Amino acid sequence: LGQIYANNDKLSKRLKKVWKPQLFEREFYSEILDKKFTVTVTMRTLDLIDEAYGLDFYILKTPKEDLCSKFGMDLKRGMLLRLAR
Amino acid sequence: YEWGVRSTRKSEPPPLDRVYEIPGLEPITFAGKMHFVPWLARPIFPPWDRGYKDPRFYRSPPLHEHPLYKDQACYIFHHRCRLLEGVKQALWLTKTKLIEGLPEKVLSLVDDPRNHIENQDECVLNVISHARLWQTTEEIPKRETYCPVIVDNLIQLCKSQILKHPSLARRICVQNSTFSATWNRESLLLQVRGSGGARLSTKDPLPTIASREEIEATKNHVLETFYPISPIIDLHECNIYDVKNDTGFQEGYPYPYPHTLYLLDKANLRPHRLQPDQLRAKMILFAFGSALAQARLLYGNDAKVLEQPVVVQSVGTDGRVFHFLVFQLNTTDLDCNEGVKNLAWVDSDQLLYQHFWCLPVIKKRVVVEPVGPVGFKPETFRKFLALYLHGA
Amino acid sequence: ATVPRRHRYKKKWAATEPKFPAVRLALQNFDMTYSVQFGDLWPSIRVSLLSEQKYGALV
Amino acid sequence: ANFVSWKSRTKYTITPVKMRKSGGRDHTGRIRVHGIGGGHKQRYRMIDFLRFRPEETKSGPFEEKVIQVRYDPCRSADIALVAGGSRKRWIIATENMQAGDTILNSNHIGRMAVAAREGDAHPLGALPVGTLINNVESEPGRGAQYIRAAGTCGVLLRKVNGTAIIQLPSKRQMQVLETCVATVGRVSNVDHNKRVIGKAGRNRWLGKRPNSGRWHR
Amino acid sequence: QGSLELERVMSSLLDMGFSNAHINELLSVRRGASLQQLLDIISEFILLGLNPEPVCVVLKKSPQLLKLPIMQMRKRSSYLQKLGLGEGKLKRVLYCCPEIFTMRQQDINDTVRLLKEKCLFTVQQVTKILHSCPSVLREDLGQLEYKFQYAYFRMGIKHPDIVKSEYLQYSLTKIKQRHIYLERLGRYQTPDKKGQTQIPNPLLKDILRVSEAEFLARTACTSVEEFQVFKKLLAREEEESESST
RNA sequence: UUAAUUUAUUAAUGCACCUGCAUUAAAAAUUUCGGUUGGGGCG
Ligand SMILES: [Mg+2]
Ligand SMILES: [Mg+2]
Ligand SMILES: [Mg+2]
Repeated sequence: LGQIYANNDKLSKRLKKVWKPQLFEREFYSEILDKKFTVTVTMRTLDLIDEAYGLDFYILKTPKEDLCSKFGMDLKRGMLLRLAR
Repeated sequence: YEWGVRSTRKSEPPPLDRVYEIPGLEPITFAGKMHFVPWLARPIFPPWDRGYKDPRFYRSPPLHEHPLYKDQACYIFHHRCRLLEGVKQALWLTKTKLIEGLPEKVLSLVDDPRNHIENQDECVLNVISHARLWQTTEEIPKRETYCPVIVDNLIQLCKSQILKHPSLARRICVQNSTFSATWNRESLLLQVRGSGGARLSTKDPLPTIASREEIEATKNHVLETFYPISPIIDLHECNIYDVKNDTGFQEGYPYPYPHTLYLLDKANLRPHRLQPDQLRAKMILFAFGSALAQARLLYGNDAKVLEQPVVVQSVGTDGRVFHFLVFQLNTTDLDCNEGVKNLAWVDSDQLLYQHFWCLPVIKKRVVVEPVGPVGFKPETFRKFLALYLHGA
Repeated sequence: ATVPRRHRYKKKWAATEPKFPAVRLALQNFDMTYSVQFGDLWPSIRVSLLSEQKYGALV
Repeated sequence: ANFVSWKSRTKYTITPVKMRKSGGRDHTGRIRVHGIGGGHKQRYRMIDFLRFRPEETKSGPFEEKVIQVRYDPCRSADIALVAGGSRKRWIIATENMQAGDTILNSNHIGRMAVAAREGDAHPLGALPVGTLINNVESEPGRGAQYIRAAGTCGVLLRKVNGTAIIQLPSKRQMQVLETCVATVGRVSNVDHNKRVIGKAGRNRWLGKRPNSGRWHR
Repeated sequence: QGSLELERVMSSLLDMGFSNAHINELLSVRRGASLQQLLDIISEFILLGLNPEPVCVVLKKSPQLLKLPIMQMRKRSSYLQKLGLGEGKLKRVLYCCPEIFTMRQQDINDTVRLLKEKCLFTVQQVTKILHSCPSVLREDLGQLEYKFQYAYFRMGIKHPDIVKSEYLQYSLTKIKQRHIYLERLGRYQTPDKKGQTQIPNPLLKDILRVSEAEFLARTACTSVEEFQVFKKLLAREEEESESST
């Protein structure tokens, strides 16, 4: 939630601007929870799965702020408590 | 085109919290704190069943788990069904034959000059003027008030020949008694549930009018078919019903036989009333219903043709027009559309008076229609006497 | 509403007493007087007096 | 948001249902449409526009009769009671549609053209090449959305390779598959366009309200 | 099955309205295309109010028209029938420019939008434009808005007189020469804030409708050599002003 | 408003919808309306 100018120079009228992520809805598979999910996902999360070489990997490799989502951080509790027992 | 828009239908549930889609954990909800919290997970509640049972909060089972949800559909008649084809629909589902006009023996009882009430032209005009002008405190009575007064005051006039005829003391007029009768037509089951007012009861049978040669003469007549109207239209389709035949009374009841039925159009509104074409259809069904209540009682539940037939008449009215019907029941094997059949003598559009002016009309200070009935017909009261004296 | 791109001067020209223009006030005072002494020769000269001039060389 | 609509019945009856008029308002209370509000009260008759609606158990062609043809207040046409069997309907009526007339439905496409009487319901495929149709669907099974005002009709023109283009009253030829059910024979109230309402109060009895007073350019 | 495949198409086309030879004249046209591909083509033409006699005129002219596939053609047929070009009004469109069914959607849509909103034509006015002059679609978009507003402001003629007199089928090469010349003659004069000064403007029959052979005797009729300098004087006037301004 | 600055916003397409950058319009938003002759028979 930020602000811009008109034609890329300071001496013009000031405008507000909301940048939003492009939202994909892809289907994934969790090897540890053995159910498939229907998940709202972005470009860079998909790239963060491949750069982590796994989706069960990514939810256990990131701290709180790096995913920053109540569902994915519940997946961090839900999957790792499966591992705890 | 589906009826009922989305905004007025049942609201869809909110999409489920994603806490449920992980099988590893249990959800942390506001089941503990017994109030809504927006920042806790949405709980699922168990289907709650009322442990006790309550009279003012009773819930019925659905219509596939009642004690009697039988698959065969019955079709039931009551006092509110308004037939589409009118009499022609009522003729087929009774298997009765239409003869226009009252028979010769009924009209012969009023032909004798001694069988007249005193002032039969004047005392009717006093009953009309009492009910439609003189009854209430209000200036004009509505049809829901003077229609039950006219016939039950005209009964009182017809009852006053009891000194002349001592057989008139064998009758009562019970109100609010419910009869029923069932019959099968070609396949399907049909029922009457007669819930009406003022049936007048006698302990003697009414004598048969039509001879057995006339009943033998009914084989040649074919029931008139009509298509694309099926003869089931505007009857209550009910899949939950008990096949029962009721005479309206238990065993050992004095006056066990109906004599005449006093049907009415008691509504104030013409859309809420019965048309004369539809009112004579209820005359066929209640008179057949009270007659078939005794064919299922005095002879049992067998399909045959009656040796000593039963006859029940009926009197129909609106408050201004009168209809008269005598129904003769003589067959019970109603599954076949051929063979013998019943016969009924009806009377169409037989009006007591044309108009009643309850208040004077003014057209430049000079009255053109004074108070009282206009177009009064004294012939209808003879017919209403003739049905009252039949069999007595 | 229709608005121009380039031909902006050629719309909503006013009548007699036109207030604005500079160069067509010379135009409208040439229609009447040169129609008397030239006859049907006024059309020939007006196209030449508005299009372009041919120049000459003074060596 | 206190605009729960009167469109709430989910069960078909012939009886007149009370209509709650709006006055031009919507669910937020704002006007979107100007010039309606007030008028004589009206009751709604649910008109069945899927005229080929098959009855219970039975199916195939089946056939109807007319009871009464009465004026509809919520319409510009003349509606008719039409009863087949144990079910009675509210449909729109054609021009020469009296009480007791012989009408039929079908869903069969013959190898030869089918002669229309004056009021039958048939698919567009089993009809003549230039016959005069009525209420038509747009994608087979919907119901009648299209032409029903008063005497509004079109023609089937040409039928080429499993497709019948019909002609709307506005000359806007459009493509309809040749299995949509359609009433045939000219719609009732053929002298509705020749009406003169006389007073200013007739179209304030109808529900309409006067226009604004700004002079626009 | 291959021999019977010709028979059922000939059975369906005979109901459609062809002859024995004209069906067999279509067998020399199907280069590349199959027979099932063919029958969906011909039907979709005849469905849009085409008689079987003009349809061979466009197909013998344009033999590449059959390789257009099935799903894009039904979307092309629906958009054009929205515009009211069906039932015989598509015939004059198809003969003069045969490439209508294969050229792109947006250039048709950018053209109808510039006419309907920027030029403020009505719906029947666009349809009468598209029937009369189908050469409007092959013309560049910025040049189309110029030739309207030249009629609207410099020539001054209103909306119905543009549509009826077939104005948009003449080029800007032709129309600048025959307007500014008749303007500077004192024979044409632009209308005022209300209209004109003293003379009646001539009709567009006497200005635009005569061809090059019939121009010099009917429209000009003053001197044959007189216009020829001004043909090129306005051309130099066109060249310098476009570059400098 | 055919004054200046803008197109975030709605409506269209550009390299099914969404989203990110462009083009053309619609709706508007913000801000101002020098000085010297004002009645002029209109510089
Ligand atoms: Mg108005
Ligand atoms: Mg006005
Ligand atoms: Mg000063």
